[PDB]
Amino acid sequence: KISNIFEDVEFCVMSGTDSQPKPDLENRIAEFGGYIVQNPGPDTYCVIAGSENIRVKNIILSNKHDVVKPAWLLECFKTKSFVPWQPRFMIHMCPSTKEHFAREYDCYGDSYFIDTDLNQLKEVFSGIKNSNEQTPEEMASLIADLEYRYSWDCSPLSMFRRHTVYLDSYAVINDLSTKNEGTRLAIKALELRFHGAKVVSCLAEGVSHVIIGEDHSRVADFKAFRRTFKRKFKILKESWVTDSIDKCELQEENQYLI
Amino acid sequence: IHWPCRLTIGSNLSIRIAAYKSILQERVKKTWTVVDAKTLKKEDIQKETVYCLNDDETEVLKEDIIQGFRYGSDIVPFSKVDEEQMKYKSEGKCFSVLGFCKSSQVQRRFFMGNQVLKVFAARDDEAAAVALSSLIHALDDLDMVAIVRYAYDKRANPQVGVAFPHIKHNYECLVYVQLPFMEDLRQYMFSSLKNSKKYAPTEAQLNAVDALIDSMSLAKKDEKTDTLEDLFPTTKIPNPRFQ
Amino acid sequence: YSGRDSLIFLVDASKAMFELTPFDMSIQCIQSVYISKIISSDRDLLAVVFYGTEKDKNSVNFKNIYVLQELDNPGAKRILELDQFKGQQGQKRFQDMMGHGSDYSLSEVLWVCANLFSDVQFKMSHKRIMLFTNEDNPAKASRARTKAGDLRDTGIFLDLMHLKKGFDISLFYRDIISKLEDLLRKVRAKETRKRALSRLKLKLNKDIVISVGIYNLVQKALKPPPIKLYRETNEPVKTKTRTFNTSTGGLLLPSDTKRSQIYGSRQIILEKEETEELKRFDDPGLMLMGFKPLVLLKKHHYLRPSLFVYPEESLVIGSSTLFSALLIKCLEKEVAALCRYTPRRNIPPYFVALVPQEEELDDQKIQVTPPGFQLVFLPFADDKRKMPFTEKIMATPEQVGKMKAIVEKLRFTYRSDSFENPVLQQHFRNLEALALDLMEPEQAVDLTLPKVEAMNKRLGSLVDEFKELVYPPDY
DNA sequence: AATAAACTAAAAACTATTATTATG
DNA sequence: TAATAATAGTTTTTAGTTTATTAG
Repeated sequence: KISNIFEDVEFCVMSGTDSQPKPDLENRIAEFGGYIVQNPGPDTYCVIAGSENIRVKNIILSNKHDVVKPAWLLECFKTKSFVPWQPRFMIHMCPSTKEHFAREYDCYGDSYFIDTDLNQLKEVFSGIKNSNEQTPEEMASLIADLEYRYSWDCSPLSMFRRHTVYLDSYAVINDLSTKNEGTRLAIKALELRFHGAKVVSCLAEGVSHVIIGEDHSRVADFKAFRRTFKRKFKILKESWVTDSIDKCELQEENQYLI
Repeated sequence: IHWPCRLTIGSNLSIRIAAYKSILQERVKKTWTVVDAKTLKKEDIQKETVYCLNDDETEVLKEDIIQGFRYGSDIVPFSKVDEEQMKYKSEGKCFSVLGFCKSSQVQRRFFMGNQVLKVFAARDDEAAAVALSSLIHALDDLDMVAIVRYAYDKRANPQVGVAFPHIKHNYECLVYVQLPFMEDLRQYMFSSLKNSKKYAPTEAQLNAVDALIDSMSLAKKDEKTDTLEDLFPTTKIPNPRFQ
Repeated sequence: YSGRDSLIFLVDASKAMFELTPFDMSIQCIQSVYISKIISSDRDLLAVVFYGTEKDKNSVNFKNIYVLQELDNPGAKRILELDQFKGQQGQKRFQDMMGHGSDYSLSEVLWVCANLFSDVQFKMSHKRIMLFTNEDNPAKASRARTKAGDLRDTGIFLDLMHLKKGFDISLFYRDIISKLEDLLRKVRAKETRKRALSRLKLKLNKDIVISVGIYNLVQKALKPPPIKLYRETNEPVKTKTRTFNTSTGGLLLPSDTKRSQIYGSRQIILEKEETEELKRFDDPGLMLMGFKPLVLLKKHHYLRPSLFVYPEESLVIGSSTLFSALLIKCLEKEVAALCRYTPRRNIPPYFVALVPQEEELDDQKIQVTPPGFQLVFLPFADDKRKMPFTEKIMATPEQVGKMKAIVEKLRFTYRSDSFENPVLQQHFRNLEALALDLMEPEQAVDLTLPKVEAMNKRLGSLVDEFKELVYPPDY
């Protein structure tokens, strides 16, 4: 009666026991005129699903209809009108509805004509499984280019994406066993690790920002490998790394020399 | 027709076998044709249903029915499409044998099913034939019967079965009879009869019964020529219904 | 048969079984018993009543006594009511709407149980009560024991095990009463029947007959027939169906039904009456032909399951006496009775062998081979089948000895009831799952897959060693 | 063009059930 | 005039309809 758009169209609320009792779902479709059925029939537009029982899984196993969470119904209940389906209140695709999530959505909840907000992005990203199957060089090459091509290399806490520093935590350089204990020299590496910085503990081609900590007499050892590698590293104070991310920035070598 | 399959004695060690329907309660070859009263052909003859809804004259069609089951106080809906996955899945036309026991434990009383199978080997498989012959000779020597989980085909039903061999000078094979499921074991308590003080047969009745038994022997007694001959052989007489 | 066994479940609520907690598997066992009953027999009744709570839901309004399910046929709604309290959250919500341990009196709960038993309006064959508590609680004890004795005198049975485990805590209930592990759904899809087959007359001769009680004992089981419920309303249709006139239009009549078999040149048109009268040969009963030795049997001519034959001292008195005499003679005689048997009118006769069934009472006096006879069908000539000749090769003593060593290593006692039908079991489980709105319950093979697939190495397989053919016989 | 899992009528009993002819 | 008679509808079997592999 009220939302008579649901009327003249049959809906199968067969499980419908996630949190809403069936009679309430059966009642609400009545003041909206929608037709209720207790079996999957071809005249049913979609199946209003609830808990995940064996037979609704069989309905999911079958391709007879569309498996719908009550959230879409509640969205339809509150709006008193049909709501286009999204991969957040919808379960299973029928061949007619298979293209529906392919027409205005690509492969996830992301759409092609509805701008995504933070809530949409979080739901879309949550739908995507979490797995970092990518080597750290590739974050520096392609993923760092996301902050480059789209100009995000100035982000406060992640700006060492393309800056590769020296984890200056050794009394003698070129030796990785004389780790300095009791000091906060490891903060530079973690701050480098806070971004896409390739944390190379030894003087290598990657080392370009020597962050001198509590010992500056080690510059002589830096001179040995300052010529053996192309991108020469420069003597930089703790402000370039230790205080830069504390200030949430990325300092420059010239202003942080020594 | 033959049942060409493999006898799975053990995990592997399968043996090619062929089985035939041996003894069966025969049915009529041709069923009666219900023909028209005057045309005497199939013009107004048809099998059909209306499926009228129990109401006021509303009816239903084939797609409108649901194969429910009486779950006690109520009926739970169910469909053949649900049966497709909610059913036991068989593994081809297997002949899996699982157990071995002594012939004493089994009983001619506990012979079930509706057919008999002469468990022969496959066609001209001499190795399989001699292996089956050795196995059946061993079983006969030890009276050591076998338990068979039988399935006619992929769509058939699992069938526990007893296996014991038959040996003659013209045919030698194994006899298979369907064993029961524990649901089939119906029990009915009965009062004892040999201790019936109210109905105790008199010794005169006993001797009269003995004389009757001796007089109405329907088989020739085994003489020095072992003349254990059936004077009234029933097995050689066809069903009088067909004649 | 009228009358059934009545079992009621009583469980204490004294915040002692709340701590797995005894209440938990008590509820689980009650649910399993209810499921086994609804799958086994519907004529029985179940009742669920609790005591010790803070609520007094009962007919006479006695303290701490709560009734949940009264004596009625098992139902899915009762199962859901039980299941809503099965979980730990179910346990706490149960304790919320019901109430925790409080004061009570066993006299009151026994009185309520007696009232509930009297509430039924049917002849009820047996009356049993199941009670659950961890330890015996007990004035109150004297009146409780007196009332329990009175109820036991009225024809009420009691059952209980303490929920601590051993044989330690039954002190206050030593005399009150006249193990639940087997009740934990160990039996499933049971079938119960009480009737008997059609009693007939044993036409042993031309003048005197014996009222014989026919009894089936191993008849084939099958799934219950489906119902043609509607798609939406989920209720069956009237199922109206009979042939009418279609080519000419109109309604056909039973008198219009003509039967024929097109044979050779012409179709011999007849009516049904000739068809039923063709099936008629004699009157129902067992026309005895004589005796034939049991050794004179083909030992492989089973065609229809055997039926037990018992005396029925209701139409002639000579049944019991003559059957006892024959069974006594069945000791000395191994000859078997030959009878022409017809279950009812218009049935072709079958030759029948009456194998001596003499009672074998065990230590518990189990009626093994009940005293009487079993019907043994004898195949006709047409029932036999041809068999292509096969006398190719014999076996060797080495091969038969090796096979003996292989086979007798693995022996089984062959418990008769050790196997059930996997199809029926799975069907019952699927119906159970659908009736309770759950997932796939479980799959349990009834030994259909041989266990030898894993213990063949345990029995020392030697046929693999003995490949008689250079080419693999098991290709 | 055969056999057989898998439906579909159909025919006894074990239960309640009612008309006798009990009398003017 | 104040009993037992034939008597329904139970389940329970039991016999008669339907789709996979041989023949061309």
